[PDB]
Amino acid sequence: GLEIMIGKKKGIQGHYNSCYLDSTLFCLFAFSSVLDTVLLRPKEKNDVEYYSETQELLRTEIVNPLRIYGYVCATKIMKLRKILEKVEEKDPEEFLNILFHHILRVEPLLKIRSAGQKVQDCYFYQIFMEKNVGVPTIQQLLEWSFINSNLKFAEAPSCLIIQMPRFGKDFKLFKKIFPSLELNITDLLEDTPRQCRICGGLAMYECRECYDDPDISAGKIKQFCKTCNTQVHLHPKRLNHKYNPVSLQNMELFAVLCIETSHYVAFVKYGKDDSAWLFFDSMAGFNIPQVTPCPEVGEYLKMSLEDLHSLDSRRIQGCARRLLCDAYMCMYQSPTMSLYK
Ligand SMILES: [Zn+2]
Ligand SMILES: [Zn+2]
Repeated sequence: GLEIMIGKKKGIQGHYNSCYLDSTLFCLFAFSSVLDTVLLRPKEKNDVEYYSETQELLRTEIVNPLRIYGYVCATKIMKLRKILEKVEEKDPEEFLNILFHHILRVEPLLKIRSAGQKVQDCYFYQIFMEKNVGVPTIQQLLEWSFINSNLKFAEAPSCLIIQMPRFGKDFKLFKKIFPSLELNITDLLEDTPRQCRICGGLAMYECRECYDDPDISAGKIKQFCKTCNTQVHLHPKRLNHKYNPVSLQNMELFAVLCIETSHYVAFVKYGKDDSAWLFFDSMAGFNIPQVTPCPEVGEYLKMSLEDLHSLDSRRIQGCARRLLCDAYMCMYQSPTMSLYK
């Protein structure tokens, strides 16, 4: 399978300032059908004059080739670059927005709302930290962000792209973060059977005021069925908690867009095996791309959080370090979405 994708002269070909495409495009289509529908979608009366060209190009000269040979000409990456300008310090974000939102007119992959407010569409989510006591997990982090900002997914995403926290005055500074091999969003989705914490029933009530209570499943979001809700709030301390009704399916990590100095690289996943990892260096008169195997980013990946905390990030592999310490985006999807059945 991935035999035609691995080695030198493999992947998307780099050209000067191309990496912010090479990488993200490699991510979104290397081994993943998540967006293949944007590829097939017929044009409709309200599309743009270069909708079609940008579809043929992307599918025909870029995605089809990369999938079938494992290589792509930086010349085709350049044909797209041109188009972009018609509509157009470039970033993966700016890139998605323009191609998907502006040209191709893809339904926003993320549907989000806070507290009976207007529903917010978007193509990726930016998670934010705030001072906390170990090495973080995307689970934790995603959850704390949805809490602090008071949000839920209206419908579940098939594609979830998560921007990592940038700590520079505005950006350009990262931490040591754990990219959860899987993502559980049940308790973050709207109309979905949530499990009452105590008995393991069907939760009818979530309460924010409870998150800060260490004595009931510390750190977990707090939700209880009707019966377990009544007890919890007959405790003198919780008499006032303004709990509310919760209204009346796991995502897999398939790609870690990373950032080094000014240069983006990509980790993609090529099989459910823990070790099933490939590194892809874009610029690895012309550059030579390299999709190299990456079983190392797995041995470290089965190491306890506060271990990853004690270990010196500098003293670790030339793969792992990057994915752990330099993660830029992490993408997730329905486990039904790899390019292998
Ligand atoms: Zn409460
Ligand atoms: Zn209960």
